Amino acid sequence: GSNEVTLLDSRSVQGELGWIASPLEGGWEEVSIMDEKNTPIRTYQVCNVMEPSQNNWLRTDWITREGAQRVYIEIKFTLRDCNSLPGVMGTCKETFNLYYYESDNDKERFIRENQFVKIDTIAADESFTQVDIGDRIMKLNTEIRDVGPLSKKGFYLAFQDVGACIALVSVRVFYKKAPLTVR
Repeated sequence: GSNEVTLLDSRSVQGELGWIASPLEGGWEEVSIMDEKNTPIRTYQVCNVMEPSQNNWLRTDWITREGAQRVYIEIKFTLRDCNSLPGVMGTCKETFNLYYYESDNDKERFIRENQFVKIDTIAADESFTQVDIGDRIMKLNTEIRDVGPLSKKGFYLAFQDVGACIALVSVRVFYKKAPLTVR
């Protein structure tokens, strides 16, 4: 810990996180690809633009909130630019939906509480970096988001894909101190 340390990374863990979500089949899939490192890492890719309406429900575990009203999280994903696709079809979504899940340690499971809530829309660009890789991910997309509704607790990421081609590159969480010491 020279300066700051990360909460948890999908690559840092490598092993399963406790996934328990996915469509019937063809949608989200677990495939290992080559990363900047020699050793391969477990990733996920979901590409299906043959019918807009699919509501791919994906859950992410291994997360925790901090004191700060909110926390810092960085998700890395790669999607196939339809603009680069010569005659893709014209039925591909160029947007994503991010949701969260919060709850108490042990009180009750109210429909209101359980009722998830979207965070914001994430899409390629914004912070796209060009890396010389031979795996596939030619256009990496990085999105910075935060979450910290329920002060009591509750930390869970949720992904939703609808007729869109996007893959997960990596994910990391980190805490930041917005309120600095001011006397």
